Amino acid sequence: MLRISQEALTFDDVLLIPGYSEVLPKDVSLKTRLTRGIELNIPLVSAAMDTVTEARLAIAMAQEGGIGIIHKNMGIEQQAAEVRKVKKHTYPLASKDEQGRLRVGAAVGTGADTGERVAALVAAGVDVVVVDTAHGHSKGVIERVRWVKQTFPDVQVIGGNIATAEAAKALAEAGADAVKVGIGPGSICTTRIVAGVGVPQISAIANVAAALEGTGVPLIADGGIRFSGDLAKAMVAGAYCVMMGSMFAGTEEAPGGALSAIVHQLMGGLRAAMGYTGSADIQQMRTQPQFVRITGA
Amino acid sequence: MLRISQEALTFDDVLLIPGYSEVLPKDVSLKTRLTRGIELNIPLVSAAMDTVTEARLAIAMAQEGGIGIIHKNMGIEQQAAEVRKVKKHTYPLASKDEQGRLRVGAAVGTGADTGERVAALVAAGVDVVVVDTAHGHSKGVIERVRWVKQTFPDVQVIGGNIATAEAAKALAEAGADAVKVGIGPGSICTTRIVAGVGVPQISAIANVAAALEGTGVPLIADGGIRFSGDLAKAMVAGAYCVMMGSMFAGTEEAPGGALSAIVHQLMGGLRAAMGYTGSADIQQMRTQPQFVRITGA
Amino acid sequence: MLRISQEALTFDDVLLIPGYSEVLPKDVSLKTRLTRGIELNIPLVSAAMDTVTEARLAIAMAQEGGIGIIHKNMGIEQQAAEVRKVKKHTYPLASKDEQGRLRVGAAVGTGADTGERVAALVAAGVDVVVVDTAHGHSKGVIERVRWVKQTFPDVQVIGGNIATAEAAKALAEAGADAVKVGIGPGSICTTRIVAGVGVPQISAIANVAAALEGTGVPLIADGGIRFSGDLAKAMVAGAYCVMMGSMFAGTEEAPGGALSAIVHQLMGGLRAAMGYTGSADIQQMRTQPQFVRITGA
Amino acid sequence: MLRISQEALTFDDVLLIPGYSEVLPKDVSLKTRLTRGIELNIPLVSAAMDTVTEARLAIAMAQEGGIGIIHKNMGIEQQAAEVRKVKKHTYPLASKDEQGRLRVGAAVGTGADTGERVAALVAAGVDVVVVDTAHGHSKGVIERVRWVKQTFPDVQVIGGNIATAEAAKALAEAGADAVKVGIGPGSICTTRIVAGVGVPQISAIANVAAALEGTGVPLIADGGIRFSGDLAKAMVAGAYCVMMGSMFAGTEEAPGGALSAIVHQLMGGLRAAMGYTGSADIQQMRTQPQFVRITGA
Ligand SMILES: O=c1[nH]cnc2c1ncn2[C@@H]1O[C@H](COP(=O)(O)O)[C@@H](O)[C@H]1O
Ligand SMILES: O=c1[nH]cnc2c1ncn2[C@@H]1O[C@H](COP(=O)(O)O)[C@@H](O)[C@H]1O
Ligand SMILES: O=c1[nH]cnc2c1ncn2[C@@H]1O[C@H](COP(=O)(O)O)[C@@H](O)[C@H]1O
Ligand SMILES: O=c1[nH]cnc2c1ncn2[C@@H]1O[C@H](COP(=O)(O)O)[C@@H](O)[C@H]1O
Ligand SMILES: [Mg+2]
Ligand SMILES: [Mg+2]
Ligand SMILES: [Mg+2]
Ligand SMILES: [Mg+2]
Ligand SMILES: [Mg+2]
Ligand SMILES: [Mg+2]
Ligand SMILES: [Mg+2]
Ligand SMILES: [Mg+2]
Repeated sequence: MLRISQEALTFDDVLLIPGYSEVLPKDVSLKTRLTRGIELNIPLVSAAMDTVTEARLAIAMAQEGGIGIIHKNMGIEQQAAEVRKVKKHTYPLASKDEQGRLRVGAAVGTGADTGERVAALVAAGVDVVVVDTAHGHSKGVIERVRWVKQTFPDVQVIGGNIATAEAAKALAEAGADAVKVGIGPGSICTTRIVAGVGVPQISAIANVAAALEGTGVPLIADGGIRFSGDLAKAMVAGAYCVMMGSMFAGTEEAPGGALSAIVHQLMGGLRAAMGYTGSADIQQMRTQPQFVRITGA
Repeated sequence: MLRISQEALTFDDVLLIPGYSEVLPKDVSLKTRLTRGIELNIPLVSAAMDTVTEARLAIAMAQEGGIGIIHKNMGIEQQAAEVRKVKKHTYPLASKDEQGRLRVGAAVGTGADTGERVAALVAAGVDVVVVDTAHGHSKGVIERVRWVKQTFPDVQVIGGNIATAEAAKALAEAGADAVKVGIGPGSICTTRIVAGVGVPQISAIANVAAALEGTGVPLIADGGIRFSGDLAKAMVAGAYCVMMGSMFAGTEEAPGGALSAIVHQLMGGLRAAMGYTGSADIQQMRTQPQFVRITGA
Repeated sequence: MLRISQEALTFDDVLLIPGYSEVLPKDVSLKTRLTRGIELNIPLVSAAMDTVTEARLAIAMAQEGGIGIIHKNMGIEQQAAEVRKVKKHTYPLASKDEQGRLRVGAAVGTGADTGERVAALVAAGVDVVVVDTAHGHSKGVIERVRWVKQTFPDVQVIGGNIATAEAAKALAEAGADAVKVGIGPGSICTTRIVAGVGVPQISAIANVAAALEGTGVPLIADGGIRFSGDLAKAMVAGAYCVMMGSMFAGTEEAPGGALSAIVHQLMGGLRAAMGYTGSADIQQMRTQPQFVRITGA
Repeated sequence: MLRISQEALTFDDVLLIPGYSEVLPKDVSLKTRLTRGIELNIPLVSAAMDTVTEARLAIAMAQEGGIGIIHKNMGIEQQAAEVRKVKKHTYPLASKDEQGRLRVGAAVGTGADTGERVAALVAAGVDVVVVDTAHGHSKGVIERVRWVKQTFPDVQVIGGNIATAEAAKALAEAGADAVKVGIGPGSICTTRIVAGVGVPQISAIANVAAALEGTGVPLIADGGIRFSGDLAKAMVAGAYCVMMGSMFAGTEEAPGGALSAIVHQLMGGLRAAMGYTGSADIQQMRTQPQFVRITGA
């Protein structure tokens, strides 16, 4: 009578099966979407962590073809200033808005300052507001996502974090332009030890991807990626892109080597996986390849 | 032809799935029952171990809104004296009887001294007698539970330890006001190594909770809890409250830091779990949230 | 298309479920059978290993109520002499033949000396001949078992080692008075590493016990027992008794503390298990209690 | 909605079940095929690695009754010269062509030099060309296999590496005389860590063997074998022979003890497994014995 919904799988539970391939790793397309309205040339997002993303690293992420989410452990005036630095800043893949400015995102919470914070970020020219808490399937987050969409209809909004189909549907209904997936996997996050709560990330991604199929709402896989192999698996489970934190934290660009080298490795691995599965682009990678389930052995 | 009843799960086999939430962790209700007749403001009980509960720690447990079970590795006269110390002793959550005295429990076994021991404890004003052995699904325990209920009808009686539906039904039929669950999990208890006997505690709790549904008989989860996360899982599997031993053993109040700090952490974690699952009170937490099963990976 | 017969379980895969109990550990019966014709007061046999059983330890085993199998890494004349020492040697449980002599067994192989070896052992008064090789489901062993039964009908004969129902039936048909179970589990035996061959011992025991049900042919569980808990599980899976090697190897009685202390511990644990399962005797222990299957966690 | 094809098993997931046996290990036949046209007296192939197979070790492998595949991390002229050394070189089991010359194979890739490389190797008298890449289920490999078969019909050709039924069928259709199985298991190969790609080798072998049943196309198990036990399991899963790399790398014969000692051990273990399963020859070993699946425990 124990209420078990399903067996749920993490990265180490699965491997990608090779499939017939004609397109070499160097030739596949990595283009994807962050949100309904924002495209990325690589499926990489940097985390809204105070050890990872401020203006310097967000500029670098945008130049690489991804995007950075400025963390919110700072005052409103400073966070707006971080956004302005990016917006005012050869990188052929660079993520840019219609005015040719580098794209940037910024995190907000649900606390008392949120309305004022969102307004300041929008005024600073932020491309996307990320309503970002430990539990996105909540009145607080869902209300705030709807408020941002209704109040600032010209900005993109992301809600998270979630790990279920029901949560995905709730955020989509609130007007989210993308959802962020990950409850438990944050490299350690002591969510499992302290609250006993979590959903293994491969299942979490797949369940959200299935819920959002046909909606046009992207999903971002946030947490638990240690190697480029995990990144490839996240994509095949259905993620549109992956958010990384601690792997970027030691870099020259992160707050007190080069980020470019880590990005190159990560995308090298993803390209290798696409070659193995015969996936010519991200849409194929998300929808066609298969996994095998493996044992502890 | 190997006689396997089921696959049985322990704490590390499962995680709680987040659900829609509106009530913040700080605002949920932790009120529950220890027995048919005894309510607790927090779902915490201290173990009847000689390294854990004598009068000092039992007083502290009652003040925190839980209860202590005085251990029985002492003479009858001393155990009665321990009970009197608690009964004769701002704590707004304090567990108190109808006379405004702090509640306390006391353990007895099945040996020759039991009748005299029970009589002395009852005379000392004990709120609940815990008939407490390694194997509660036994003639000795079931007979003693019935005897206490028939002889001292105004005292509460707990029987344990058990790990099966059949055992739960047997104790309920004997007149138990609550049952205590745990064969194997006692942090090590060498029951598994020496006798090869045990039932993984999440399954044990769920099986007992199902057997007792609609009876009004609470069940206490005893053993194996290392982190607040385990406590949350125990509740969702169906426990009314949790008994802890070794985690309290190092405290200022335990027999030769403060117990309050550990209680605060444990309840903090439970509150976090209730927030994640959208459980506003313990009755909801016990009956509504779901688990995912996870692999070793 | 991989040819997998079943999932097979070892000791650590299972735990015994407690059942209603009235008979205390100190009061249960440990009496069992080694073979069709030989009874034992405890379900313990010492291994035919040159670090475990020569006359000294076999005498001690018989006195304890079990039996020793003299190893065969010695000349025929010495092995007969070892047997004579036991046969010619307060121990109320002692295993004795109809003449009041301590019982003893002796191992033989399938090599050229076997006929002469068996004849010498029988002449020396051996109670049971153990035809003992790494692979008992073989022409060599099955032929030798039939030969011993036809040539020396008044001696008991054991064949092994086996791990399948088919093998059990083959030895029973050859006239074996008991079969010995264990391919792989010998504490390390590098059978799994070198040949990739083995059957997890709990499944091996259960499969053999099912094959032999109603035949009157006992089965001996040989190998892999590290703790008294494993011994209890072996019995509930269907073993009539257990053979131990390395656990006895360090003892005062084994070839270059007391064996009695280890026997006392092992039987103490088995008694505890019988108490937990409510098994009053070995026949009940073999046939009534249930297991739960558990995870790595 | 996670796209999982199957649960897939590796060596440590399974054990061989003993079966009725009459043929001793020393008496079983180890004869098998490398390709449609090439027979081997033992089922052993050395890897095309620059730490494993050049002329010296390939000569030794052929003398032992197996074959070596000369690695391709060298110029065309040197690789042809390596082949000539073997072709121009008591060993009763020696692998020889119709002219009495030791057999040898050589690896090629898919790069620009392949046509010229293949021509030079064929002119040098190579017995088999191995079109050898990380992903054999690819346009590059399948095209090259067909080209070699159509251009040099008198040479044997192997394609690999693959891990699926579909891939096996594709190579067979291209004209491959054998396929090589292994994506992931190469002792570490960081294919799993970097690309997240792989198929546990026991399942990979069985799936390919099933696809090729009745075609006359052999399959070679390449990678992941640490012990002779793994070798036996690979055969029973359906491999015709096994390719080994790192285990040979430290030997006197490998590029900067004796290879013979390692071969003797490996075949000793395989012989032991055939004895346990009652397999008199390789065809029996491949098709008749069964596995049990085992747990982490
Ligand atoms: O201080 C924190 N608060 C909340 N979430 C965090 C914090 N640090 C890391 N995380 C989570 O963990 C993710 C990073 O995971 P990582 O790539 O494994 O380091 C973030 O994007 C967040 O979702
Ligand atoms: O000395 C003992 N005898 C019997 N049970 C014990 C003893 N010590 C601990 N336990 C059990 O283990 C539980 C404590 O588990 P813990 O919270 O993991 O330390 C107790 O409530 C008892 O059920
Ligand atoms: O040298 C040996 N040859 C064959 N079998 C052995 C040898 N040593 C131990 N065994 C096996 O392993 C069993 C002992 O297992 P143990 O109680 O785990 O030490 C023996 O009864 C034998 O079945
Ligand atoms: O440098 C390499 N490139 C490609 N494959 C390799 C390399 N080294 C080892 N392998 C693979 O790993 C196999 C050897 O596996 P091993 O017997 O476990 O050492 C080779 O036959 C190859 O399939
Ligand atoms: Mg900073
Ligand atoms: Mg700073
Ligand atoms: Mg004391
Ligand atoms: Mg004291
Ligand atoms: Mg000796
Ligand atoms: Mg000696
Ligand atoms: Mg070289
Ligand atoms: Mg060299």
